[PDB]
Amino acid sequence: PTHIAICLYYKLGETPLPLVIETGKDAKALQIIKLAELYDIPVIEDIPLARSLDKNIHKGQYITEDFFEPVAQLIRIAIDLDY
Amino acid sequence: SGSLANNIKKSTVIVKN
Repeated sequence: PTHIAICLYYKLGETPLPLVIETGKDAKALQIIKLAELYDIPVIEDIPLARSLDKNIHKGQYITEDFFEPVAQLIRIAIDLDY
Repeated sequence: SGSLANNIKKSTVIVKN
């Protein structure tokens, strides 16, 4: 509990892979979580995944192969199907 | 100013510890 928040973005025709578009630790993590509620962004607690993303995938970077399926699973849960 | 918020607004999912 160093607090960590990893913000993932995936859009077809833009994003060839899921992108880490923001990250935060400590106070910035808390702010990100507050912004996530304000904008109704799904937030998932997964401590090993969050720690591993934080170490490996920096802001502005695409995810790498070890993360493809764990992140896909989050996307399937979080996607707004728009109806 | 606002880039943080605009990135959160458009994002798909947040992973936290």
